[PDB]
Amino acid sequence: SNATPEEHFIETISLAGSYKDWSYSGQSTQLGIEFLKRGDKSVYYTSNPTTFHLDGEVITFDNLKTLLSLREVRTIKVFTTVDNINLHTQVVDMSMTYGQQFGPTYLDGADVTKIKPHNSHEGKTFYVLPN
Ligand SMILES: [Cl-]
Ligand SMILES: [Cl-]
Repeated sequence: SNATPEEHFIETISLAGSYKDWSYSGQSTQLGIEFLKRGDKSVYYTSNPTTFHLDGEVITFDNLKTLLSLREVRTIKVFTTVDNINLHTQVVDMSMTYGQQFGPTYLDGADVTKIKPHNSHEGKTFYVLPN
């Protein structure tokens, strides 16, 4: 029987080994076939009928393609300080500026309010206003 667009998408990805920055798995689990993985996220599919699942929710095929192409939300860890005495280990969303997450932010005196976090910032100390 001729592949549906959903089945064709799965089969093509299973042969190529990935879809953009998602890795093909193919592992059979209680949640269905582990289809695509990116960081801590796994898309599954069940059969009869072909149904996609992410984070305990059924997602349609059109909505899956949108979600797969969204930029991955990545994080780094930094220290924040209000005083250069007391440092707090803080997770940073790499999709947002320092300013969006912390308010006005300096790194060794340089204003990084408008800057996006980068890997090279991991473990650095940022000076912020008190909350
Ligand atoms: Cl799930
Ligand atoms: Cl930037």
